[PDB]
Amino acid sequence: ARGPKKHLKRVAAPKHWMLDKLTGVFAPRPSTGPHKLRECLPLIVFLRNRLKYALTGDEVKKICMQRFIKIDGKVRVDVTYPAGFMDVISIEKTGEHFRLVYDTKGRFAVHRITVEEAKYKLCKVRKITVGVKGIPHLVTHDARTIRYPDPVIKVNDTVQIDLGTGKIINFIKFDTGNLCMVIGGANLGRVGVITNRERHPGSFDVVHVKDANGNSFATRLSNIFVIGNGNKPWISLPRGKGIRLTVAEERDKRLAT
Amino acid sequence: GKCRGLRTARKLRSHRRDQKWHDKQYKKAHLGTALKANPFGGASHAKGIVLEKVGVEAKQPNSAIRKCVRVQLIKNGKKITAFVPNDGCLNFIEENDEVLVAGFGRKGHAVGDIPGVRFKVVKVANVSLLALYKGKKER
Amino acid sequence: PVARSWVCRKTYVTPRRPFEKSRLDQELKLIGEYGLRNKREVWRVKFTLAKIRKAARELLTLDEKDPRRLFEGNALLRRLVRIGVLDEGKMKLDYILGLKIEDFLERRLQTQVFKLGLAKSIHHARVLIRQRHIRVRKQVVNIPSFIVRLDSQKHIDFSLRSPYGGGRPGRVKRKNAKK
Amino acid sequence: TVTIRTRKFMTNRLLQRKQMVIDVLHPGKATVPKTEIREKLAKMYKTTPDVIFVFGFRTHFGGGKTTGFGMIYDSLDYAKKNEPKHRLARHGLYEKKKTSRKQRKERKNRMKKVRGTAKANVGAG
Amino acid sequence: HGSLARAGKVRGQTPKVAKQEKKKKKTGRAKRRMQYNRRFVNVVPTFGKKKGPNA
RNA sequence: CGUGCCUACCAUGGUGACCACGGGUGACGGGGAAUCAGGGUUCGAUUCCGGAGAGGGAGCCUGAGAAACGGCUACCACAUCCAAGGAAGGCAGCAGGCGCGCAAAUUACCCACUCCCGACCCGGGGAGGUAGUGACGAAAAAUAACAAUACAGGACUCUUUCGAGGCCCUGUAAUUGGAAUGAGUCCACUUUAAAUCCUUUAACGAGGAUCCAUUGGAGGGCAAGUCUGGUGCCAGCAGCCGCGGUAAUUCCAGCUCCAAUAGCGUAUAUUAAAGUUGCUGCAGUUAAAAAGCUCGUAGUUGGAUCUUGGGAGCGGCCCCUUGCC
Ligand SMILES: [Mg+2]
Ligand SMILES: [Mg+2]
Ligand SMILES: [Mg+2]
Ligand SMILES: [Mg+2]
Ligand SMILES: [Mg+2]
Ligand SMILES: [Mg+2]
Ligand SMILES: [Mg+2]
Ligand SMILES: [Mg+2]
Ligand SMILES: [Mg+2]
Ligand SMILES: [Mg+2]
Ligand SMILES: [Mg+2]
Ligand SMILES: [Mg+2]
Ligand SMILES: [Mg+2]
Ligand SMILES: [Mg+2]
Ligand SMILES: [Mg+2]
Ligand SMILES: [Mg+2]
Ligand SMILES: [Mg+2]
Ligand SMILES: [Mg+2]
Ligand SMILES: [Mg+2]
Repeated sequence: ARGPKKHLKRVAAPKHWMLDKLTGVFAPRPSTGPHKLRECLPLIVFLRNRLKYALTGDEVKKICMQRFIKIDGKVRVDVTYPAGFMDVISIEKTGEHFRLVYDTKGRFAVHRITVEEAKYKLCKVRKITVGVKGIPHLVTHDARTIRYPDPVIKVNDTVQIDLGTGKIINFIKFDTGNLCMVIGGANLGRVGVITNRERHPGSFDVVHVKDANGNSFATRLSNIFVIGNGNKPWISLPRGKGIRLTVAEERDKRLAT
Repeated sequence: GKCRGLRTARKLRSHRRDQKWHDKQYKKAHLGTALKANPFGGASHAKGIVLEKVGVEAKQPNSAIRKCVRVQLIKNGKKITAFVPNDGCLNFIEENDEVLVAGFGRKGHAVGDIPGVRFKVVKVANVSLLALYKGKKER
Repeated sequence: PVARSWVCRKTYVTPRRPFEKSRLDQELKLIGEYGLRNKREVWRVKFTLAKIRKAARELLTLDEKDPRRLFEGNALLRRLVRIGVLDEGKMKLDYILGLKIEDFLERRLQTQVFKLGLAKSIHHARVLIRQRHIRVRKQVVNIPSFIVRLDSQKHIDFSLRSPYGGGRPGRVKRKNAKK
Repeated sequence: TVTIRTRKFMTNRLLQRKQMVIDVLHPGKATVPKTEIREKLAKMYKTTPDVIFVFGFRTHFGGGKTTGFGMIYDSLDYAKKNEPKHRLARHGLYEKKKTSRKQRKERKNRMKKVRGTAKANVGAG
Repeated sequence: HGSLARAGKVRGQTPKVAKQEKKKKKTGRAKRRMQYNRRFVNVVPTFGKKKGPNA
């Protein structure tokens, strides 16, 4: 090919957008943004498909450019501005407010938390550096660059970030015994306590997690988002602690009805 | 006296790949001379032009004279005697007509009663001999 | 390019031997008993039975404590219970292999209709299920080879239809002649 | 005689509208036209008939239920602004009055041939 | 080599016979029904030695 | 940017019987498809990922991004208009045409869905979507039945019955109804951008001229004719075996049957059948096959032997060896 692509096929769309076969040939390709396309979620899919706010796609383009939808406190003019894990979606004229977390199966869900939690947002530290004249800098997976954060922030930590002023408040570090949530891989949407991490010099460390009722998984560092401080979640979480049940437990739940 | 060690997969594959050639079906499937020697170019049917009407002998336990058409091929350019099936149809074939032809039962062999004719006439001037036989349309 | 769907399942198997005297007699007496159309909708039942037998042997292959064996075994048993081939009893996998052919034909639409009356001779039941004269709950049925689910099994009652609903569909001819 | 029920009822004050899934029942007559459905829904919601829109219908194989999507609008400005113009076209508010091809494209190629004033001349008349 | 004169000799010399009227054979389901009823339900009085499906 | 990517100097190296190098491919590669014990074998032009090329082949400006071709420059091969002085061309984009063949659809409608681009809620999109052709293939499925009355070709429970028939199968070109209901003929809704198609509903719409199921076959394999008339090793049939030379169970016709059924015959590539390519799983005295014999490297295979009984505790842990520091 010649330069960057500019489309995306409906079949080539990722699985968790819950898109259909017979509908159309083209998937919405999300805009270039602060989240990768394998992990993102388009606004046209969010308003159109799941919430059933708008039947057609064009109605979403009408309402967003009539300024009803804001992301992280401010209005995004785009119809396909990409979202990400742990982002604030607020809606102004109708009293409604949304949070993006993961279902136990691996999908985005609806979580109608209040304006008190609209104020507060979590985020993961990507890396840390120093710039001009000896000042520090922290980089977020949400592509926030913030200077003078703290001296006591490790690379793989979690910062609670404010969307009013954009300045940090009340960080939390990475330690054995913290409650984390999985954002990637085959076990996404799993919430559990970090048990034991193994460090390899081969650039990819592993982490074992346990949760309530003792089931244990394992994953890699970039798939990990620290959510709590010693089995205490900072943010309310949908469907219990979001534990994956079993195939048999899902069947028995739907038989219990 | 086979070979059965764990590290002998190369010897087994090379010996089987050598000994696969002596089968006649495989060697005429994947040796080029079977494709580029016969007519039809490996296809089902071919068109041609009637060159002449030829009667040929039959074999010895059953003696008759079979009725065939010599054909210049449109596609390749090789001359072919082709058998004309039913009671009539020698009257239905005239000189210099577009004739569609096919094989009989296997392309490497003729039929039993016929010496060297390998080919069967299906249509003449885009009309089948079946339709020409049981009252259907015309030439 | 275009994207609508491309998927194609043949619920249909040509048997291998073409001309078997015993096979022809068995399928002919099967046709004559359960009143079918042609042997393609006989071979439908054979293909469904073969699919269920392959699933059953793949389940009997694995170990008893295996979660896939437990889940798919209970699921196949629930499907067969909802159809009405099995009892609510023998939930082993080997009884599924103990099943014969005729059970699916016995649990078709028109055969259960003929057992439940209002039918009068299977070949006339063919007409009664084609011409809109036999129903199921609130969605009126046209199709003969229907799988009567055991939990419904009873609601065969048909409104706005010539022997039960009312109307002059072709007796209008006779009574205009009697005018 | 005919019965209209609403199954699923969305409130959308982003658009100032209310959406519903409409089941029209039929033990009797054929599929009801656009007029009487609109009047029966406008009476059972007690609003004006010229502002409620409804579209899309199947039929469940012998009498049965026909399922539709119904927009209920408060204001006529919101009706004119939030609707597609083809659903305006049933009530006649929007028209283009000559929907032919080769017109737009032959104007494009004649404007691509020449330039400026005579371009405006040929492309406008 | 041999003479190409005789062609369609037998089919020409064959005397024609008028294709007399047949009743319409019942089709599909009704055909299979009389296939069943012709041999499975009233041939059990006959004995199992001889066979007579056409003669 | 890293590099024999290129220059200069210096060293003489690198690969290969574990298949190098070189030819062939009717070879674009995968995700996949067909084929059913298991193991495989044969395709993958093609809707998704990725690569390549816009007649061959070379060069280049702009631009973040091209060796772009619905951008440019020259040559070669075509080819248009020429007032002969010169101009423009690139459908392996969408329809459509010529040629080639065994082999393939309408110069349609629309941005309403899907998404994409631009300054931008509005523009535009043969990308797409809808209709028309469409027996590539698939699914579901009537084709005139259906219960009847009557005649019985007569079977069956059984009574001397030479029949009670509260069961029956079937032929009734026999009658009667349900005159069931459909295909077509058309109003009106809906469907849709605009229609169409399906569903719904009104009015028609069946008594054998009906509103008509064919395709093959009837010696064996192989289900089904030792029926009839012609034909006389002629014609012809037959995938093989074979038939035909005056009685043809096989040709040609008619009649009766047989098989599948809105799909059957044919030709061809190919898979199973084929344990007739065999690793599971073949042969090698005589049928095809053990080299004339022996040494011999690469390959392949390679004797035995080095950590054990127990203990605690019910009904997995430690040691008397059981992770060292
Ligand atoms: Mg491309
Ligand atoms: Mg042969
Ligand atoms: Mg040099
Ligand atoms: Mg090639
Ligand atoms: Mg298979
Ligand atoms: Mg296999
Ligand atoms: Mg591609
Ligand atoms: Mg290119
Ligand atoms: Mg291009
Ligand atoms: Mg072009
Ligand atoms: Mg024949
Ligand atoms: Mg005959
Ligand atoms: Mg036989
Ligand atoms: Mg043949
Ligand atoms: Mg052998
Ligand atoms: Mg010998
Ligand atoms: Mg020998
Ligand atoms: Mg050696
Ligand atoms: Mg050893």
